[PDB]
Amino acid sequence: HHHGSMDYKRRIHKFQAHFGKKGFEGALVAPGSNFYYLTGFNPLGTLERLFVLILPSEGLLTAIAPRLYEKELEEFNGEVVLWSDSENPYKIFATKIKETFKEGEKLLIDDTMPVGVFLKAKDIFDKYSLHPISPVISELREIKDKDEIKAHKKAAEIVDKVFYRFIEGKLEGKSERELANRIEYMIKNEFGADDVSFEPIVASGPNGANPHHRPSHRKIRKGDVVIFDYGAKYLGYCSDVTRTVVVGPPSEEVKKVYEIVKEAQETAVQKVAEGIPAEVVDATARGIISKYGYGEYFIHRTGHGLGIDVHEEPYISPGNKKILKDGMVFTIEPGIYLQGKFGVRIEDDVALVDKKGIRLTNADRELITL
Amino acid sequence: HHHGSMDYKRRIHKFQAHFGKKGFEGALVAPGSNFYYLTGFNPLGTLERLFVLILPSEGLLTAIAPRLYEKELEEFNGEVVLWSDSENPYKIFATKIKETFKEGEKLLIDDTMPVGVFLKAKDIFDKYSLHPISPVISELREIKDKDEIKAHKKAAEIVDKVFYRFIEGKLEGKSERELANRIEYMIKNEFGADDVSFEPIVASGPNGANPHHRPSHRKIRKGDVVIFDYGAKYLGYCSDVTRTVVVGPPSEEVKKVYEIVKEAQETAVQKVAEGIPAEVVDATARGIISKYGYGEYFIHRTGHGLGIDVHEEPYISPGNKKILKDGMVFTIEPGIYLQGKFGVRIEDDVALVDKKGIRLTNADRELITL
Repeated sequence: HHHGSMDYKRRIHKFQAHFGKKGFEGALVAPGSNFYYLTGFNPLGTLERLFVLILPSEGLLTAIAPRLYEKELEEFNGEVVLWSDSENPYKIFATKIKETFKEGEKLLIDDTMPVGVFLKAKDIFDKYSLHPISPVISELREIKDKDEIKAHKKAAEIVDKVFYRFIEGKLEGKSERELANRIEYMIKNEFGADDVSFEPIVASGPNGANPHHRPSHRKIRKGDVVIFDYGAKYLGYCSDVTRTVVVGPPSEEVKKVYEIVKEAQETAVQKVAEGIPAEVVDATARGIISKYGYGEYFIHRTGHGLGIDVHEEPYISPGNKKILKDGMVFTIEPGIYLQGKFGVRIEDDVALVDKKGIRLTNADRELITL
Repeated sequence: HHHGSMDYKRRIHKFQAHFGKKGFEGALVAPGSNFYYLTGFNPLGTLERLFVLILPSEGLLTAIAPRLYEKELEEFNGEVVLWSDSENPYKIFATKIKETFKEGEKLLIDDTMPVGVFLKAKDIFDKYSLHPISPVISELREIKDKDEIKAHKKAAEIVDKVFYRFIEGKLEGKSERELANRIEYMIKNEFGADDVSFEPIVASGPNGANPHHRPSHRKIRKGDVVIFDYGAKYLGYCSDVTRTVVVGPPSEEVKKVYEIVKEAQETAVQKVAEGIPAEVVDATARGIISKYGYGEYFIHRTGHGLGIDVHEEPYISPGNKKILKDGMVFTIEPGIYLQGKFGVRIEDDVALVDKKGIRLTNADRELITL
């Protein structure tokens, strides 16, 4: 059990034990993803306003924050140190550092801390050996607990329901922009839907050939293969689903390309188990697309991890030799992209639980005609 | 005339001349608002991926960017220096710095540059005297050119049209969350609407008493005073409109509170002229609310500047003695907030052009009953 929405204390300790083993005495966390990880909330718009968390080697956190964020920290299990605009926060921060960290020791610094804040606090930081937090904390975040996995599943359920309601309306004659905005709306009208993971991507026709396409003014017409890729956040955790359809009966190569991606995706997912290397899962979807002769058109990773961010560890990519372990959560999203013609991607979110890969997203993966 | 969508070259030069006078030899710009200012675009998701702009004292910009951002820089009038994942960008960055800046000279650093990038480049930065860019560049951004003022007006027009279509539907029985999401949608279905400035705020009933309220699950009912506050971006530039209504005939103190805010807002706007201090404009709306006895309930600045960000210079606040000048763009948004009862705010966007204050937003400012 734990008093927090999730178990933040168990993360703080795991983090402390972890950074302590690698030879660090403490960590400084700025608002962002790791702030969310350790506390469950994240403060917004702290431009050049000092909002920092000090994590000592033993004990709990201290927040030094602007007086204006008082209600956000009311129930914080730790030291809150408020500063008014008539005060110099960096004086307060120095005292805290000098009174906490020996001097000349190794500290971790949040990669997302603004340089602007770094500079004012140069007098303090000059005294220590500073290292990025990401190589340390990411080891923790890539292994999700049962509550996190439940947030992920919950975020995938919202996104599945959005798929079945969205394909029930008319898409013909409306634009990528308008459709993407219908999706956004629809996500935010599902119970439990925090917000979007990222702004919805709609790629129609030849536009679908570019993986990083941003939705344009192009109208959707009979003949288009139309890729939808969207996500939701649930308690801060992200889903990411891509499905691909057709307006009017599919023209023949469309059916073949699709079927190939369909087979590659579902077999890649089947490979997923504890103990197997990331690349071998990539090799599965890759081999299958290459075997049919399209290897030169599958132009990206099979997948990427999901979490508090949309892109995190682990990466299901050609090179990677990281063995997959229980708790890892990631996407399996192979695709085939034909310049000037069309594209097909199929994306599910997957979780490694009790040694085998579970599909968190489950929306119909067979080719629907519209 | 100018080749860019706006005049970026004239900003680079104004910036170079400005930072040069204050004794700096160059500036380093990370993706964000100032990047947009100087170039017209902004790259997204450059987590710990080095994407930096070097502005020397004379000449034009250099972009050092990830190979993956190639299309974004295709038409860049300057040096583009691409780096692959099989390359070390900080080696490339050192050479560029060593070959550009004398050493031991004063450089400007973007306040939004991540610390993570700062650290890898410590070998380089250790050699120079580093200062935040904001005190220098903000002097430029607070004075808008005619193209910028036109983006602002265009962003205010979209938001006015959203007001008249939104009050034509039923609000009763629907929640702050759902309404805020109807607004978001509606903004994005107007021609020219980039995106939102910020996510729409809907505050019904006693909820309206808190200025920084975030929309909740509370249903809107006959009897509520309902504040809507939303914005749009046009070519990257932001609007911000607040209007306030009532469901069913207003209950009497509601009419009085409103009328008072209505009078304060429009008179504050009338004060706006070149040559007058920011605080005196604040004193105008403040005095008027105090005169009727509500001074202790008007709990924030009259306004704040608008631009590429939603909050920038100038600030229409009690203390500020900055004289207002042509080109400044800002909000005039006084309010009265009654704990547990209700709130009323009226927000317009204003531009100082040819010595007098122009209202960019114009949606009906009188109390509508629903």
